[PDB]
Amino acid sequence: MSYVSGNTLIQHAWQHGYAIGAFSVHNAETIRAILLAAEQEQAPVMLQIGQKVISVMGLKPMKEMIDAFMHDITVPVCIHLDHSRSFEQTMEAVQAGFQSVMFDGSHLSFDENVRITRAVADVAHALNLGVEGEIGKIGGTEDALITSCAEALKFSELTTVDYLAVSIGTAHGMYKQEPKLAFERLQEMREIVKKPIVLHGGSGVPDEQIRRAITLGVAKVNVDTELRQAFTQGVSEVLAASPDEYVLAVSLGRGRDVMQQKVIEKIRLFGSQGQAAAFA
Amino acid sequence: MSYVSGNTLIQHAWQHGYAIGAFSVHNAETIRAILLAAEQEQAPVMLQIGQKVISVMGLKPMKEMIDAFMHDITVPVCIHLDHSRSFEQTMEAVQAGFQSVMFDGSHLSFDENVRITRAVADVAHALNLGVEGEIGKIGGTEDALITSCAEALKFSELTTVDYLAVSIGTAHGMYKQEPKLAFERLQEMREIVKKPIVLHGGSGVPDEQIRRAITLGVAKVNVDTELRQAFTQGVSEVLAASPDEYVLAVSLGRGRDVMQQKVIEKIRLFGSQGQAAAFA
Amino acid sequence: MSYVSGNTLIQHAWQHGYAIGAFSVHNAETIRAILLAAEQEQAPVMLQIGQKVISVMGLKPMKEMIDAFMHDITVPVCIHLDHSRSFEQTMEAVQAGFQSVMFDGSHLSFDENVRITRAVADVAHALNLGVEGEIGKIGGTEDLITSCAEALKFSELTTVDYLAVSIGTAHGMYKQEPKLAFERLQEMREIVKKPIVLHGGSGVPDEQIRRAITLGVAKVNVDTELRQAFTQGVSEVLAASPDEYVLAVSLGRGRDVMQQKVIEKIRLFGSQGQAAAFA
Amino acid sequence: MSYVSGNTLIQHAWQHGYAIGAFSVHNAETIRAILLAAEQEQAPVMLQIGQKVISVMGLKPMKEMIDAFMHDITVPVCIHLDHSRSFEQTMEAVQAGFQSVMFDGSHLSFDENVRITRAVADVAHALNLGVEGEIGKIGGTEDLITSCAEALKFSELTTVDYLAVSIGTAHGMYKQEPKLAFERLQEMREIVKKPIVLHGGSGVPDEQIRRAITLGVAKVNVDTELRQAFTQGVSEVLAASPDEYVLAVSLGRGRDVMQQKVIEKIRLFGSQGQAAAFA
Ligand SMILES: O=C(COP(=O)(O)O)[C@@H](O)[C@H](O)[C@H](O)CS(=O)(=O)O
Ligand SMILES: O=C(COP(=O)(O)O)[C@@H](O)[C@H](O)[C@H](O)CS(=O)(=O)O
Ligand SMILES: O=C(COP(=O)(O)O)[C@@H](O)[C@H](O)[C@H](O)CS(=O)(=O)O
Ligand SMILES: O=C(COP(=O)(O)O)[C@@H](O)[C@H](O)[C@H](O)CS(=O)(=O)O
Ligand code: NA
Ligand code: NA
Ligand code: NA
Ligand code: NA
Ligand SMILES: [Zn+2]
Ligand SMILES: [Zn+2]
Ligand SMILES: [Zn+2]
Ligand SMILES: [Zn+2]
Repeated sequence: MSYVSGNTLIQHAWQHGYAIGAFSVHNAETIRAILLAAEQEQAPVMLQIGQKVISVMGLKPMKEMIDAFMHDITVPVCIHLDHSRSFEQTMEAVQAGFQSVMFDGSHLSFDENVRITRAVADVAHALNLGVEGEIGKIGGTEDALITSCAEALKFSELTTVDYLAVSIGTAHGMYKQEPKLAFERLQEMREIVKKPIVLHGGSGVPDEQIRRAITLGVAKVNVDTELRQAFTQGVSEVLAASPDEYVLAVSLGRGRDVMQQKVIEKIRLFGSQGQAAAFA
Repeated sequence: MSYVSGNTLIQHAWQHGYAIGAFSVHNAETIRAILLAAEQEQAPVMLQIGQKVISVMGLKPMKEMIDAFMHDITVPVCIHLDHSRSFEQTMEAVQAGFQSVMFDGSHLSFDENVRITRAVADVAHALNLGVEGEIGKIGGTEDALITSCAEALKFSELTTVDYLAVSIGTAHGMYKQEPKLAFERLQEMREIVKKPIVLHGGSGVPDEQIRRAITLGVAKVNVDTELRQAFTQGVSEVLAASPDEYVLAVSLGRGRDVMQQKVIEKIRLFGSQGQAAAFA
Repeated sequence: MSYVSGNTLIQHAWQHGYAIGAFSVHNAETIRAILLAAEQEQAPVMLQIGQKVISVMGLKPMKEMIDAFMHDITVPVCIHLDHSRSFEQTMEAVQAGFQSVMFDGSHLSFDENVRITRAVADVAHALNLGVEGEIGKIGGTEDLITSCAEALKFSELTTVDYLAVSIGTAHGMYKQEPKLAFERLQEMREIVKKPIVLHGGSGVPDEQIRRAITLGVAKVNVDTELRQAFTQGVSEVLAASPDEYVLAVSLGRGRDVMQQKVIEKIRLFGSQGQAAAFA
Repeated sequence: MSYVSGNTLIQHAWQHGYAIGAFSVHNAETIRAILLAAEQEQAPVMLQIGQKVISVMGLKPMKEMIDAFMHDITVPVCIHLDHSRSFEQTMEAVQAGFQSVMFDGSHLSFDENVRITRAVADVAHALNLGVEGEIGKIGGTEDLITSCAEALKFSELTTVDYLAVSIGTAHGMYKQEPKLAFERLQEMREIVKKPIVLHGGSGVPDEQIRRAITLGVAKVNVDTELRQAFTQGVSEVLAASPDEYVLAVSLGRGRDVMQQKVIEKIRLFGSQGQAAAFA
């Protein structure tokens, strides 16, 4: 299997001014869409297993499903636990052979966030897998919110996370108003924190703002909603036109194909196309 | 894992006048729908991997996906290769640890069908997995067709198949005209062939004809199209009502739930509910 | 697989006045000897993978070898990492699916021992596997006693599930007969109130083992004496027939004599028949 | 894993005037000896799992043990079932993911041998693994030659990829020096035109091996001589120190001496460096 530490991927992206796309998976077709995109683009990629799919499918089953679809894949892949709020769940992903974990202590006090994140990072460092933490809440779309540079620095130094999620103008879900990222804040963090930044709420952010953020040290861009939209739209083109089309290979296949093209588009936006060669 | 030879399942069904449902799988949600149904019904079940899903997902990946979803399953499960027209493909399923295989030589001459089916059966017998063969073409829905008792007997004795697919009034797909099964022919085969019969084209056959066929020795009923219809209808209830519902857990979840209820209905039709206790 | 948390095994032993034998494995035959013994005795067992076998065979290979021999085994089995002096190595055992780990910080300062042992314990608790730590050096026989207060403090700060302490044993063939610190064990039974692990279990007189178990020893580590038994079995064959090249015969005999030693230890420990308690 | 069809290995050897060594495994140390040898020599190798080790350790466990030791191996490896006299057992090896099988019908009538061997070969061809059959009994040394016409007929009716024939070898330690039937091998090279398997390869003089390989022997089976080497290594340690209980030392030495024997056989066979041809 071509599985690689998320730290190896993110640091290479960070050092060369591109980003790794971190694409949320939900089932078989979504896994295949992402992997086929990465393989086509000769790009390293992260597949994110988050809280919702863990509640529906289970953590270990989703890991095993990825494994089952890796047989023909040659590009660097990293399975990443997204938005974990439990030390136990994060350790379960470690035990199941994930290449990256996010412990999201962002709803905890500063001190508790630090304590658990550091514990998770010490395990990740020991086993050469990536660790992500978050300082500052990032909510849903449905000035004060922005993470300070000093807070990011202190959190970063106390936890030793490999890559850091901060609050910089994004939110999860379909954007009601177009977001405007805190570019000055990203630049400060690049100079002072000096760690790869993770952009949460990557779906629906204008392309130009993504490209700029990446030049300022965003090295991981999380995308979920926009892929689910693409998948759903592909399914709809089929079932709306032919409600009695019962061949799942056709209806879900189209969802898969449309999602694949979205993932290709994101890989290219992020600058990660061709970068598989850097890891061979 | 609670995996059991398809021969053990089918013979028990045959000996006690019920049938094992053989439910075609296509992806993660369809697997889960079938397994959750079987577990709820305390029923033995077959999961069929056929030609279409092998072309989309691959043979080994689908096997591995089933494995990944078996963690919480206690009822007897048998993974079955459906409609294989290649000795190689059938041997690949054997190598991948299937519990049952169908080599479908029905488009070959009688002698070639016999030759390859026998070869497949000798391997199946050696490894204690189920083997299914077919004599007589069963086409699509879109007197002469009916398999003779003598042909079924000769094929059966030359091949040593464990369970036998024959042409008895069904066809694959959505029925244009309601089918009428060849009940007299089934009764002859029960008395003379004396092997469990497999009913292909089980989707959309009237319940009463299914129940009667089972009393005449049909012990495996294959169902695919009707489950795909149920899955598709569940997805449609969601996406038609809310085209912008992008939570796959909701849209595909509903497909999964509606398919699960169809599978429950089929298990009960077939008489296999509660029969897990017979194998504990 | 019939794999069980080391904590489940040890707590049950501790509550019921018996001990789990923790038998060191080295290769295929030694694994099978221990498993065949446990199955015969219907006993829960720990198989210990320690530093020596990790250097020779590798951590993950030895884990996978145990897995390969578990096909016909029904009794509770716990794979346990022995004498780990590295957080990394201990995390590797966790990642490879061990059911128990010992982080042995006994060569570190009290504070460092506590710090790393606690980190290890938090991971073990999260994943429902056993954690063992050690306070007090336990050396070799070729070459003292842990205080009750130190054992208590270490135990409460680390949250280990079972605790190795220095109570008069040593690793290796004993030159002189050991005498266990029974008074100290008894204090610990009342004050520390955790299952105790006895290191250096090889060659300890049976009656001292039985008494130690009543005072709260719930895990007894045995390695040298099994390797002696294995080596003696091989010798009976090769000394008698130097040209006996059938390994099934020479190493088979090592395996059989080792199996009987393991049976003897299981029965000494009181763990025979106890598989029933965990079904 | 660097696992390769036995047919790919043997055909390449046959085409290039060398042979693949087929080394019998018995346990962890013997597996590692063979693999470490192959890796050192950058040689393709077969590891043979035969009847004895199946009775002691089990077919699937030995397969899984090899898997566990392949983590650091880069050279072509083929796991091969040796001396199977059962269609069921041969199918079990196929199901467990072996890269080559021998169905040995040599104690059956010609017709039965053909029937079962052909059935086995059809499965092997379907799954791209090697198939070996045998025509002519090959016995033991403690206790003849296959005709060219019989070898041809058997070969054409079974479609085996490589063929074991009776050409003057026997299993075990040779009492008297063997003399291979070189004239008969040479006939077969021109007429049968299939890679030949040499059973009873232990103790065959080096020069006779080299000549046999030029006449189309492309697989040489070696077991007894490796078990001798392993046993001699163990003896050097236990005879000198009966109380040496460190298995890493006693069995380690067996492993080291066996490794050197395997290196010697690889080089004899001409397979050193040949890993390059398959990358
Ligand atoms: O931060 C993210 C990007 O968000 P958008 O795609 O909406 O822009 C992801 O990492 C999601 O937050 C994730 O879907 C929630 S769960 O853990 O998967 O349940
Ligand atoms: O015989 C069957 C029942 O048919 P219906 O469900 O239409 O009534 C199945 O066994 C199918 O024939 C199968 O879907 C084709 S493939 O091999 O899966 O591609
Ligand atoms: O403590 C033990 C008992 O010692 P005895 O058998 O001599 O009485 C074991 O747990 C050993 O200490 C172990 O062999 C060392 S290593 O880690 O396996 O290298
Ligand atoms: O043919 C062989 C070479 O014999 P020598 O090493 O004595 O020369 C091997 O293939 C053996 O025949 C094998 O040990 C028997 S078993 O099947 O492993 O029990
Ligand atoms: Na968003
Ligand atoms: Na139908
Ligand atoms: Na000792
Ligand atoms: Na010989
Ligand atoms: Zn997020
Ligand atoms: Zn059909
Ligand atoms: Zn010790
Ligand atoms: Zn032989």
